[PDB]
Amino acid sequence: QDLQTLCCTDGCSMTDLSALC
Amino acid sequence: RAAPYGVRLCGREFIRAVIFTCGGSRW
Repeated sequence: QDLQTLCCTDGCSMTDLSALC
Repeated sequence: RAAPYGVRLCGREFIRAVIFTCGGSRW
């Protein structure tokens, strides 16, 4: 999504990443 | 995309950054 998918295209915040882990 | 700041992360680099933020949970 915006966190994973859009991270490579636009960018994801490190804080957001915490949700995945 | 909750926080204003954003960094380009792809593949393993993306996953590593997640774990980096996680604090080295188990990766």
